[PDB]
Amino acid sequence: PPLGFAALEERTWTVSIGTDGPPVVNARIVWRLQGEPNLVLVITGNRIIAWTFAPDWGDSIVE
Amino acid sequence: TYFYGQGEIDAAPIVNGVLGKWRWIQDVSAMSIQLAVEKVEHKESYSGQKALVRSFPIGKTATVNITLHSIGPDNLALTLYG
Amino acid sequence: TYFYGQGEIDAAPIVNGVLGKWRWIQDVSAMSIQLAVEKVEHKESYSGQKALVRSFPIGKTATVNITLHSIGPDNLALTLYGKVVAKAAGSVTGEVLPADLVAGDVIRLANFGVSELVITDSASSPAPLDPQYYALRADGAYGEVQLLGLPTPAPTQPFKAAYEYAATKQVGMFTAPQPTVALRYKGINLAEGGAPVIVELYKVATDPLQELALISDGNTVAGMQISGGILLDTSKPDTGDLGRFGRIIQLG
Repeated sequence: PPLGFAALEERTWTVSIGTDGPPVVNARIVWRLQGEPNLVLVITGNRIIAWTFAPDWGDSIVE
Repeated sequence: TYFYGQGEIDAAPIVNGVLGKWRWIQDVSAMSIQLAVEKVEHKESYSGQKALVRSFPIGKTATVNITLHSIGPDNLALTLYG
Repeated sequence: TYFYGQGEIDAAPIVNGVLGKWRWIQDVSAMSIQLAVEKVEHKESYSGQKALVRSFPIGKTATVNITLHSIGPDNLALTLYGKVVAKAAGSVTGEVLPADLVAGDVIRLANFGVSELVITDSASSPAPLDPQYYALRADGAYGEVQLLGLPTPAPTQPFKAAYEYAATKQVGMFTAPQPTVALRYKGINLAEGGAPVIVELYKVATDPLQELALISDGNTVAGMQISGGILLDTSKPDTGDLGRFGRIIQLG
């Protein structure tokens, strides 16, 4: 996290979101710096797993 | 690359898993071996043709039939559970 | 426009979807293809007859039956769910025969095609037994050795047998997974002066042999019948007119 920013320099990080975690994404990342009020980056969402099994259909599927 | 077989058959009784002494079963007229396999089939429906797409075997068995014309006491014991 | 087909058949195993090396399936006596379709019917009732009015096919399957007369190890592997094993010819030096041996007993060797059989007597001074005291049934085709007699001064009972065995090919039972083989038939149609005709089956799953008469009676060559279902290949184009089960080509 400790990172010196050069003047007139933009540093674009790569926010990689994984596939493992709680089903509810309740995150509050804080970008705290001296002489500046806290600028918290809040990430919210949900984690889900998809059903990737092809079911046999010799018997009719009932909806 | 063609088969028309004649010959001899020998058997060894198995007791408690230890090999016995082999003996001739005397004249034999017919021997056949049959294989049976049970399969469970998987199908896919994307084509609309409702046809088979995969099959994997589940059962595996084999049976042997033997026709012997010998009424010798040893063969009688083998066949009559005697 | 008439058909009376004779020809050959080629099969290529499918191992994880990659095409294998085609091989001839040797002589074949009968090939049949059966198609089965299941249908669901809709019946009107406005005419007072309740007769069938409409029907759309829902099922679709094809079965192929082949009768081959070849007992080649490759065909045995393809039909018995086995894999071929090759044993190179060699020699043995220290096989031990069963003890308590007397005249009339039969000894069996672990290898076939035995020749130059020598039985050395167990003693401080080796003394190979005389050949006339034993015989080889079936010219050593099974290592079956019969004792003709023993010298009056009964030698040491345990024996040490040495000989040479020939190479052989073996096929196990149910030792391989369900083969998936594409079939290409090469029927020549005699009814049209020997007009070439082609039949290709992209994916076929075979069924193990139903019967095998080791000892046959009559003047009929032993027959091997194999049943298989033509699966639906998912690699070929769907809109392609060539289909996904098979196709037939007739030059003209």
